[PDB]
Amino acid sequence: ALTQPASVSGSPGQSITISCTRTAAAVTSYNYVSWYQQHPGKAPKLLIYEVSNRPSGVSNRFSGSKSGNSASLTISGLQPEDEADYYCCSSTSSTTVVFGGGTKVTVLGQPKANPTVTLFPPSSEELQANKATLVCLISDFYPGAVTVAWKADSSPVKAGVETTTPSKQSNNKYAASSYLSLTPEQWKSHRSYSCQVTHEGSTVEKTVAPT
Amino acid sequence: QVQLVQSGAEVKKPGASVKVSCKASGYTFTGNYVHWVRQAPGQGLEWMGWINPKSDGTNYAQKFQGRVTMTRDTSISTVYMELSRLRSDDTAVYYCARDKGLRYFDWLSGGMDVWGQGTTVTVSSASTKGPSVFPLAPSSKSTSGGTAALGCLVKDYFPEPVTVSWNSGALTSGVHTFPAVLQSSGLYSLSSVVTVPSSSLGTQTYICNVNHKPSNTKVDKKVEPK
Repeated sequence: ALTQPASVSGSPGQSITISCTRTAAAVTSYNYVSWYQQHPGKAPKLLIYEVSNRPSGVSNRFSGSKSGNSASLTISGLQPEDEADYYCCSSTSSTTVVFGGGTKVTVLGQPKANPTVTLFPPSSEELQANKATLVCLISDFYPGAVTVAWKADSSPVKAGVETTTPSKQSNNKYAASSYLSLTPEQWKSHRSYSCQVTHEGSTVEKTVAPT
Repeated sequence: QVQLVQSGAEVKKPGASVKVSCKASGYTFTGNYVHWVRQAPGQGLEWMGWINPKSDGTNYAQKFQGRVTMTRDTSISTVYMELSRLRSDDTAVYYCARDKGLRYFDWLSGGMDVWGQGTTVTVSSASTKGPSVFPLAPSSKSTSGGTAALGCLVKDYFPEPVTVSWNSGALTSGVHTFPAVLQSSGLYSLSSVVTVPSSSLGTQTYICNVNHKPSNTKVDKKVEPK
């Protein structure tokens, strides 16, 4: 069992260090340490092997060290693309491998970014299937938290709502989606529907209509 | 180019077994150990074991001893991981990953250089259900700053994952496939949106290619203005 901090953060251009430590309620001869970077939705990428060595094409901003029952990765000149999860891994004299629990790196100082909101009405094909879904897609916001409220005309609607957690985009901003399920009758019986997104105390609200 | 290509995602009932394959190309199979490493949703990497295709030797994590085996078929450069008596908490993406080998010994290192693309295994009694796909047409309401947003709604499927490409993978600029919602019904839905120049809409066709491997179903949908 190898312990890593859950989170580490630094400002752009700084150095940060991620630890990888044996819990000591154990006893296993750990030998060769490797480190991995994993961006959202991607496979892990080897950054360091045999404690301190970089594969071809890996930035020299990554360095690896080991002392006794702990190893560490230092990232210098921190860049936005370094936001990712990092894992240590060690082989043992028994030819087993053990991963640490992972550390998420945050780059501090990123500015507020207002959400882009795209609202689609039901498609003709879905209405022909006797269903209706309004699709509210929320993207490019920072920090990564929003709340969503739906309206039929001017009245709140809470039934038939399904909203995702926020997810980290490749550009380090965040995305979420919200879906409102209606019957065709309901969709047609109102003048419009709205998806209202609240982010950091300000709203962006989009409206669609059958007519 | 060294590559590892894994078999497709599937759902398996609790108590069943799953066998995932990993086909190696671009190198002589027997020269490197291959590990299996899994990752439950939102969790960390967990080593399962390795196989040495040259010797047929293996090692497995204590947690899985007696419930996992790893095998290899050299004639087709493929390794396998079979996990039996599946638990709900065996739900995970399973990766195969090649060991780069120690620089100075013909021996494993735990340094894993080339990774397969992963296989999503969902352990659930719920049955597979392929999605319905609907177009999300561009409109003046989805248009701003010279670009228009159009997409596809991928509705009511189980289990994860679904992939969406656009124009058979030729179009990647401005594609945003949003993570799925897990609805109260227990089915997933997702949307994929491509943001394109509005001036392109009269001469460029847009087709979303939706793949739900757990149901072995692919659907292509044309997305046009209405």
